Amino acid sequence: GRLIPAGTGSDFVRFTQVVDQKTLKAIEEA
Amino acid sequence: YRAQGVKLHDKHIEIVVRQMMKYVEVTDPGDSRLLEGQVLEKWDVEALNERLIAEGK
Amino acid sequence: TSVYIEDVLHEFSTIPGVKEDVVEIILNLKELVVRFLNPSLQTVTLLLKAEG
Amino acid sequence: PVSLETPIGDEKDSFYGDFIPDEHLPSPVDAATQSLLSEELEKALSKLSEREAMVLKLRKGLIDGREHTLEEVGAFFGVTRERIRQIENKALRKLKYHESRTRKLRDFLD
Amino acid sequence: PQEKNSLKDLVYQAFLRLGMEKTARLLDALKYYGFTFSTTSGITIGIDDAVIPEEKKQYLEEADRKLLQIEQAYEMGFLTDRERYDQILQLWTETTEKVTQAVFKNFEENYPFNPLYVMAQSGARGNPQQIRQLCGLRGLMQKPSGETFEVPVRSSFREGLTVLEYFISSHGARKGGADTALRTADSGYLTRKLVDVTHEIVVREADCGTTNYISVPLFQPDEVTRSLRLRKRADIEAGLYGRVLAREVEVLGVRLEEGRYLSMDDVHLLIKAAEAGEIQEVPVRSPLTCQTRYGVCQKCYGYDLSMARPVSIGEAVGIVAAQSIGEPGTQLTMRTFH
Amino acid sequence: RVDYSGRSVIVVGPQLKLHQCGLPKRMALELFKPFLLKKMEEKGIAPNVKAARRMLERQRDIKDEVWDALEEVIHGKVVLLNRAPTLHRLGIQAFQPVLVEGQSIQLHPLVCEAFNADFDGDQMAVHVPLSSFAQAEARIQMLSAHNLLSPASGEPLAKPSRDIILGLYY
Amino acid sequence: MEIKRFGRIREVIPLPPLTEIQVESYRRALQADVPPEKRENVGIQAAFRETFPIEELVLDFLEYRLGEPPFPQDECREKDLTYQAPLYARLQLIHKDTGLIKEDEVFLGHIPLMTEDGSFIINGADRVIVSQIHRSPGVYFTPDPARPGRYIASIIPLPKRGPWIDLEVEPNGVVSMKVNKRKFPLVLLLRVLGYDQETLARELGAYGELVQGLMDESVFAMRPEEALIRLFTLLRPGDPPKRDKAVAYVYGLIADPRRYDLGEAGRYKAEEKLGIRLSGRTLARFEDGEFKDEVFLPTLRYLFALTAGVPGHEVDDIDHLGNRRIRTVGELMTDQFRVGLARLARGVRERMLMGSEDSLTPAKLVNSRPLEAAIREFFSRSQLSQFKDETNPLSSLRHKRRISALGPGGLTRERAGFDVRDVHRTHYGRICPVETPEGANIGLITSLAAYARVDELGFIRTPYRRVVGGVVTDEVVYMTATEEDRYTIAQANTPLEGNRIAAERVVARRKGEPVIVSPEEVEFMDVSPKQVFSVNTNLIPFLEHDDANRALMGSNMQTQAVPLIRAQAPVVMTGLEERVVRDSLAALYAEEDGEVAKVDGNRIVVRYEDGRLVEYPLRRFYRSNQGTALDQRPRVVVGQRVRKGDLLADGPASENGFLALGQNVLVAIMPFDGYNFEDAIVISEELLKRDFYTSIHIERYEIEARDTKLGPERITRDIPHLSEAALRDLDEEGVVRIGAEVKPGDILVGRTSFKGESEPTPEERLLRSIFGEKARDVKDTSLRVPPGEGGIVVRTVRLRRGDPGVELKPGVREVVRVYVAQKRKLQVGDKLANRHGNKGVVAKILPVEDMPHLPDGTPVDVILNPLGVPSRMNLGQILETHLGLAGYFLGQRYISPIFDGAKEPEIKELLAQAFEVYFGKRKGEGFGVDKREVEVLRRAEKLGLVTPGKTPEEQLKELFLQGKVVLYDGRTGEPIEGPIVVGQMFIMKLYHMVEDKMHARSTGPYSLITQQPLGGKAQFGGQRFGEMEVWALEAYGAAHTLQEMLTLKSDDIEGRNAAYEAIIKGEDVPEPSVPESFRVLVKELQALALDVQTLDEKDNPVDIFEGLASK
Amino acid sequence: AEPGIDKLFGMVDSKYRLTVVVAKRAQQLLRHGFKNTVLEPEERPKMQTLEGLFDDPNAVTWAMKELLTGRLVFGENLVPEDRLQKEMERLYPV
DNA sequence: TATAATGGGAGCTGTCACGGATGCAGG
DNA sequence: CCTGCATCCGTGAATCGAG
Ligand SMILES: N=C(N)NCC(=O)N(O)[C@@H](CCC(N)=O)C(=O)NC[C@H]1O[C@@H](c2c[nH]c(=O)[nH]c2=O)[C@H](O)[C@@H]1O
Ligand SMILES: [Mg+2]
Ligand SMILES: [Mg+2]
Ligand SMILES: [Mg+2]
Ligand SMILES: [Zn+2]
Repeated sequence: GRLIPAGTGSDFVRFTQVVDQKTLKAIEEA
Repeated sequence: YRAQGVKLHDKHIEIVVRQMMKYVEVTDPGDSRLLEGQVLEKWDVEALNERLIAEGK
Repeated sequence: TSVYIEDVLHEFSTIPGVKEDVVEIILNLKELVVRFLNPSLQTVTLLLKAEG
Repeated sequence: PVSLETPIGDEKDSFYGDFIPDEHLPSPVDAATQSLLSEELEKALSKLSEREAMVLKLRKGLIDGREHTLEEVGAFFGVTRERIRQIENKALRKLKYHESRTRKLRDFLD
Repeated sequence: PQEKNSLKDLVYQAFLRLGMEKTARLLDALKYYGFTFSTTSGITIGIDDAVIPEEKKQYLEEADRKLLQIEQAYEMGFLTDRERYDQILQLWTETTEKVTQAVFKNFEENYPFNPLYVMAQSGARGNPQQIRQLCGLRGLMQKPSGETFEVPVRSSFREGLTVLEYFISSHGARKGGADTALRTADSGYLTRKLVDVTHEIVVREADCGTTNYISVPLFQPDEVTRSLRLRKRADIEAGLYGRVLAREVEVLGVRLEEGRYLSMDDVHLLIKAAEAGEIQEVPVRSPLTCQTRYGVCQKCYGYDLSMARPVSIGEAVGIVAAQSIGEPGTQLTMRTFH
Repeated sequence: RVDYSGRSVIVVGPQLKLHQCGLPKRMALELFKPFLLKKMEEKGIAPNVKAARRMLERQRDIKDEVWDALEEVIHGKVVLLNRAPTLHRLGIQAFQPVLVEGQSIQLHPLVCEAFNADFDGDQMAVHVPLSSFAQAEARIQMLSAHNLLSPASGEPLAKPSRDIILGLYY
Repeated sequence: MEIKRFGRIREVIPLPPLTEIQVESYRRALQADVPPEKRENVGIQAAFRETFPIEELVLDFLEYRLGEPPFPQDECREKDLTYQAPLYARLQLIHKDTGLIKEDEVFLGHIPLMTEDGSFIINGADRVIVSQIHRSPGVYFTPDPARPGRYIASIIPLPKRGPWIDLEVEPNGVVSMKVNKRKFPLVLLLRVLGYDQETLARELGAYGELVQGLMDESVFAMRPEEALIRLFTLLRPGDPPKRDKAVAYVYGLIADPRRYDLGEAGRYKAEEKLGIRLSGRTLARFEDGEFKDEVFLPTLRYLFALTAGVPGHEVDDIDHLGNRRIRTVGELMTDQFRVGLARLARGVRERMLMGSEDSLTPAKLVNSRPLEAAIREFFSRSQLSQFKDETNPLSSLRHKRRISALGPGGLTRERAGFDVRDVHRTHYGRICPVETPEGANIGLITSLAAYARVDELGFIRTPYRRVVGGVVTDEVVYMTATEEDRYTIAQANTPLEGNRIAAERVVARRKGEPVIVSPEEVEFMDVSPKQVFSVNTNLIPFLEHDDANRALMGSNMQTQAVPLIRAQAPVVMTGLEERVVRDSLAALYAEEDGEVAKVDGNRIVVRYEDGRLVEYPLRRFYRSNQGTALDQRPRVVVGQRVRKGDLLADGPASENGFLALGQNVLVAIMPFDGYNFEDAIVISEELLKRDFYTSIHIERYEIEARDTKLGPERITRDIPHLSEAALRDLDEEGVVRIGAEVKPGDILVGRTSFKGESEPTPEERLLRSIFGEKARDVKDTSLRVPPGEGGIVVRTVRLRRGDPGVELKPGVREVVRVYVAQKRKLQVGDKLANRHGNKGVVAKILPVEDMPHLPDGTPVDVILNPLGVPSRMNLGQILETHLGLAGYFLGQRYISPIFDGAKEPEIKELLAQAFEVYFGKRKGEGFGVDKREVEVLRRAEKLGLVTPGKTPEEQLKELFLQGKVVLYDGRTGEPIEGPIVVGQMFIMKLYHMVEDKMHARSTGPYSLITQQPLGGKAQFGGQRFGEMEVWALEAYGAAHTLQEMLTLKSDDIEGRNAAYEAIIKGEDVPEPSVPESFRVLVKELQALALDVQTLDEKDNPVDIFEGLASK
Repeated sequence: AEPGIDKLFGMVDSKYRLTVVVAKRAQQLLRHGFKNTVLEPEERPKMQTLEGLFDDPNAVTWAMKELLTGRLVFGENLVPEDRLQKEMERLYPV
């Protein structure tokens, strides 16, 4: 019943991250 | 499938046929622990061979 | 738009002495054509009583 | 008793026990309702002070899971048992007025 | 005139050029105007629309006189029972063909807008075999054991069948119904086999870096003429379209680089260059040679045939492969009765 | 066997866009029942979840406010239509539901070739992807309009057929 | 209206009683109306005679008798009882030593009786016992699939009675015999029979190189007794070779009439096959102290003669209907009666040697329970005992003519194969080559042909007209398949002038093979084309113009037709429509000539020639097995003078005696905006206005108030924590009032049950304390309305305990049932279909103004897609539309016999006559040709449909003859650019409706072990996501959608509770936990003593049970 | 079809990565109450109601729209997860 | 807790085609 | 004594509905 290792379950694309430029700069400078 | 009017890529059949050739048989163990007649995956026996022939065995 | 028969609870009933079932009688009342002489009249409740 | 593996139909693809629901394990509705009741009750007990709500939480067994007599609650808070019964009367009465106004806990009466 | 094939090539070309979204809007548009024009077209079906050709009676008489000539050649002991059986089958087969072509030639010439002919030509519904049964003779029916009956069904569905012809028809019809009901259990079984052996095959990496490949032949060694001739178009398309070259191929003044995803036009070009005689086989990256562990790579696979673009890493290939192989097998078994 | 899954008889939906399907309000009410409960509490149709669910459990206690609320619920969200037997991957496809009067599921004509489904009485199952992740997977990968070619042959899988071919040929 | 018919064929004999295979069989097995002294030996009587007497005290059988039913039929249907009759048995206990004779009549329980129509009633439900088809007993010789020149001999007795025997010549030369999975030389068995080398040498010596393998000197070296002992050591290893013990086993295995039993049919089959005669039905006999042969020598004779290639010896087709027979209801019930009676006999033998050897009576010695259990078993949990199809009269009528190869003694689904599923040449006139289920039972389940009946041996016989010379005699001869193979039988449509054959070369049949032959060589002739097909297949007009596949659909779907309230007979009939409502007991007729006294909806009273007053109570609004309302409607008025066999009251789905499975609607065959895309159908709103395709459906809702250890369940109007608005339509006893309207959520019957003992959670304790209301002692468990259902309550049946006449099953106090009906109009999703196989669902209900209409302003009812016609190859509906159009304007109906029906030129004639009424009316009203009609005509003569130059009236007639008319699009006013075929078609509304099917589920009941959602609409279950649907998601690559189905949406408990909680809180769903079904797998694997451990990358054990499984 | 689906497929190396990006961004938006959006007031996806046009309740629509803007950053190992979470709750309280 | 009693009873026969292990006679 | 062929036993045999 775990996440299948394909598509959105492939390690290749699974660990991708999303961040808006406002938070992006907020963490970058800090 | 061609005779029945079905256009199907050979690619898919190649996938399955590839899975048919996935196994090999030992004709001589050498310095390994394997036995004559023992059947195993080709990837594993090539991994053992690269671990043996590079070990000098 | 509506029908009430004495001693009849629902459309699927059957009236003693009467050949037609309630569903059929209602179906016949659909064919009824009632003209209103007065344009101000939007509803009429008719009465029917017969036997023998 | 009758077997749960009793054949249903002339095929072998169906069993008797397949049509029997589980009456024990809580449906998601039950667990959600129980959680909503605990949350709404805590929302109701926060309309009181911490002391007069603690008297009730110890009285009916919300905390620790034990219902206490007036002597034990009085032995804890440090007041007389009649003071505890007085506090619990005031707290319940406040919760009655809170209920009469808010109309929140009413749906949980089941 | 627009029909199934021309519209299909339109959808494919629209998908390549204009993308998914606009192609989808094109589909909705074709759907709308298609329906709106079909309803006011005036296409109906009456018993007179199944046009029995004047040739049919003549071919029946000719077949009957030929039948009695075979009997004439039998009772004198000239030929075997097997020989008369084969000649009777061959007779009614040729007769059937002559009748069918007479139906559609009569349709094209005299009644070119006849509903049956319209729905057949456009690919909107039927094929000449069914239409023949409506107009010309039904043809030969087979014994459930196999083979074929000596006596054919001479009637059509318009003329009306004799109870004998209907009974002989019920023999084959029962076998067809049994095919869609029982025989399908074999194909579906194969499908599950293919899935279980390919279920772990996924596109994992971009390139396994293999230096190996396969040679896709553009010519098949005939046994008849004993000379290598060009293979059929669709077959070559099924073996080249959406693949990746492992070697550079330069023909007809065109460079095809190594790592090039062959488009449909690239394949058509390769076929024309093969007819020129510049190339006889095409080197291509194949899963057969791919050295990616526990699956395949993007370059060895090629196009994701649904998107007509390089396969996305992570796409479960093995499942798709197993599905797309077993699907026509089971589906065609359901259509045996047609 | 999974929750949030319904089933009904399919009906041709020529008016639908390729990415859409018709869905009964009754089915949509039950399939999105927890979502409908929350949205009802967000509005003034019910004080809380318990009273709202008690309201839905009686047909004559249903008023138009819960329908328009349900309209706000399923907006942007998609469902999955499945037709047995599932022979290939297009046996399941994602569609944006369109609430309709009646107890039938409306299916877009062009995908009838992909599902291999005619309207001689065929039925279909409706599964509802819950998580935002599952919703994203359906709307992108499994959406009907996003799949126009056959993964088998590469040829157009969703193409004009029957009435459409006839009309254009005419 | 006038009824015009066609055809030149005059069928002599009418169709036999259609339910005869049920009634005449069961009665023949009972002989309850036959005086015991004049009773023959069959069925129940044969069972008593075969099981009696009991050897060891001797208990003997005299005679039995059957009393009258304790309750009438409708009373059994009402009180959920079984329609049956008491069985008494006269027995005399005789002491073989003393001579003491004690006689008494013992009671053996009840035996279920068959109703008039041929069905049964088992515990309040109508049930049909379907006849069984199997291999006839006897001796068959089938070619050995291994050795080409060698053959397999098979000796087959009745099912369950005796083993099968295989005689085979081995490669080593000796003939072998196989019994009960044991092979041995046949020579030994022959020796036991008393045979010698002499007898076998003179008898079998005709064939050399064969009998020498039968010759073994070591076999003749021992006496018959020694050979018998030798054989017993072969069949029974380990068991002591005692003489009397060996005699007992071998005799019981072969010669015993009680254990081993050939069929009386199998007896005759063996006699005719081997050219001999058999005294009994056993392969051998025990006479004068030893074993005497009967069957084995002639069989071995035929076998060796077959292998040698001796003329006069053939193999046997096992699919041949001369080698396949039918076990009707009577024989099936008898066989099970034999088994139960045998068990009772074992009880007798057991109780004789026990208890008093002196004082015993037939009453004391008899235990009826084994017999009761056996009969009750056969009528309940048997496969051939099926739920009666009471959809329409035709449904049950066909159901009683069903033939199954399945059931006990039949074929398993995996044991089937398509060799038996095919059609044989012997099926001609016997078994319908068309009617069959298109499911997994195709070929196994079939229907009996019309003119066909089953003889006493169990084979199916068909009538044939006697033909001598050129004269065709009116006498008819029913023949078996083996007998039919002897003669040359011509066609029914062969030209006949008077009784004399006219044709020079007729079409005939010799052993199934068609042959053009002379009238001097014609021995017999087909009675009618109708005998080839089943009853349902006979109800399809223009059958010869339809594909066999869609004909199958038509025959099957007519069974699925719901009786409409305005149902009408088809405009184009085949002639059997009346006869169906005759043989089926739907309608009602007058017994003798007489006058009508009273007419009512409830009853019809008639005074006859006898003067006696007979009152017929009418069945009204009674719920059938499928929910279709079955009511009878009076068709006569007060004072009406009737005759013998005249219609009194029309039953369900019947119009003036004729069968009404649907309605005659005005159809138009044209594409319509893709709403008829792929078999879809567009209808007019007018069909709903005048209530076409409207039918009443009733549903039965039951509830039980039982005794619990926690306290009684009480049905009352008092339900805790409920509003008065919800208790509206209930009476004071808790039952809903009759005539009220109920919707989903409403309470049909209120019931209270005491709460299970449990500590109320502290939250609940505080909640009770706050609201100042003590918790109610009881709990609400009420029978409510299932989602998607409802209607009007017409009846309420309340049974209790303590009140007279009613006693329920132990623990139950009172049983209350509610009957809720509903009138169902035609809505989008319901399934419409015709008799020619055309099917589809209603995809659109257009307002009348959008509907395509005639020039005179008449809108069509149904819009059918022409694309459905050519690929499906059923042109019958086209002709039905044509003749329906001509009959529409002429105002007359038609009868078109199958294969003998109306032909095109006659239809053209009737169309022309209809055209005169059509256009002649117009031109008489002072209206010329429409300008749009001009354009249509222009495009029509460009279409080559009409001859150019002719006047518009001549052209419009040329189109009308083709069945096409000018149609106007209601939306535009502009005409359709071409002429369209329009006419009346008989279309039925099938049982499959969206009201019965549509289902949706958020959350609901979960299974016990798996803890996964249940299945089906009835159980409010979820939809199955099979491994194929898993593949579909996998192939897509949608991991989180698949993980959803595998956890949160099904099997994960914590995850789904937190999920539901999250959604109603507006929060996103939680991360899915490990499924419960895998934990079940783990522990089930541990029960198999296999350790299954979940690990991390450190190979250290991970506990998915979270400490609950570890100490 | 989803608006500008071809552009979105062109933005990533594999279409499944696009799905992950959309899903995760929609999760951020749904959790923080749509106040962390990069969409200008005129770019806000609306929904037709009986009252008037309100914001689109579907976070997935917002995610794909934001992705079309090109104002988002997608990739791997760009930031400690705990840091991103607590910082987004700092700027946009939940 | 006491005459003496001492080796069972019903088989389900109309699938089929595969892999692999057992056993047989033959070179 | 060791290979080869005959033969034995055990295992499979589409999906979803309802029932
Ligand atoms: N009661 C049944 N099964 N009727 C079958 C039926 O009406 N069909 O239309 C069948 C076969 C035609 C026939 N009558 O032989 C049919 O083709 N249905 C359309 C689809 O439904 C599916 C299907 C039908 N019947 C099956 O037994 N299995 C199937 O998978 C197939 O995917 C098929 O493509
Ligand atoms: Mg279908
Ligand atoms: Mg049964
Ligand atoms: Mg083998
Ligand atoms: Zn590779």
